Amino acid sequence: KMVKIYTCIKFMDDQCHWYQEIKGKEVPGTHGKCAADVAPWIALRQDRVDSEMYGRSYVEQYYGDLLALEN
Amino acid sequence: MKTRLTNNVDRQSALYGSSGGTAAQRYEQLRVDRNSPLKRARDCSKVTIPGLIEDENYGDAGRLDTPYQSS
Amino acid sequence: MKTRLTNNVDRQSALYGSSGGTAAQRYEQLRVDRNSPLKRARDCSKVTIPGLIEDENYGDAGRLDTPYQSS
Repeated sequence: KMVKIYTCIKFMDDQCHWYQEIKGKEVPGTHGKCAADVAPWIALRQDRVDSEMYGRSYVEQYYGDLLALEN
Repeated sequence: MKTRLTNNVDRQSALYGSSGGTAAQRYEQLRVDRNSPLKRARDCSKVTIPGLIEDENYGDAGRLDTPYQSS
Repeated sequence: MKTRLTNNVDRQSALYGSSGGTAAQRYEQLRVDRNSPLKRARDCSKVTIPGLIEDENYGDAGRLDTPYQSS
């Protein structure tokens, strides 16, 4: 049997913040703080497509040709 | 035991509590918008590499298919 | 927080007021002229690279199409 464990991230005043919680109450000693320029978390995306919360994979470009060749 | 998934380089004392909802509620709220890109990535993976990104019920006892092209 | 999208090298005091309308009105007036070249650029992007220039409602949860040539 497993138990779910979550993590939260908040970005403000160029100072990222995080903490760990399980079953609705925070785990003691898991707090942290550092400047945004030295953040430990990095988000990436393949093709920078503006106004999108998630990017597009490169292979999506040739998905159609892949399917046609397969068939 | 000692839940140490985060480094103790920037650890600090408790600075935020539960002022408004829980991380589980926010996760459940954002998964609705996260849905579609996961489906796109899963389909692309299935057409290129059968078992890279997996469905939630194709783990310990899931079977993967094979394509008819290796490009 | 601190809205700094402009550099702090030539910042000065308030020299220009609201002498005639707001920039939003000018933008709305000029968008009519700006319309057509946007359409031309959008169609050229669509025929050359499907997701480079996008419509205002094909972002977070939009799907693009793939051409039948890669020249």
